[PDB]
Amino acid sequence: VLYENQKLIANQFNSAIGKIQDSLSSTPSALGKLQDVVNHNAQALNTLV
Amino acid sequence: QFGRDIADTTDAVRDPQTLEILDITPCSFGGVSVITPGTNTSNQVAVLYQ
Repeated sequence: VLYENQKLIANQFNSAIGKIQDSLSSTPSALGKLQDVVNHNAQALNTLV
Repeated sequence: QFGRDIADTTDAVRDPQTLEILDITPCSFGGVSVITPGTNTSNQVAVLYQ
């Protein structure tokens, strides 16, 4: 069920890659963990300052 | 007369003699680490400034 519709699954994979590239930065809350771990150390260091 | 930053430290001062503005930046600081192999092998060392 792969060699018979290889073009269809390839087009679907390309569409999925394109839509996840478009929606990777669609919302500012997508990269929540990296921003949180940046802020929780930067604000702590500045508060120590 | 002067100014601070987000660090709440005086990083900008104005001299009352003239009308210029003088920045405040600290001089060289930081820890030091010594790079060395095992003392049984050799006594040659290296100095790293952080």
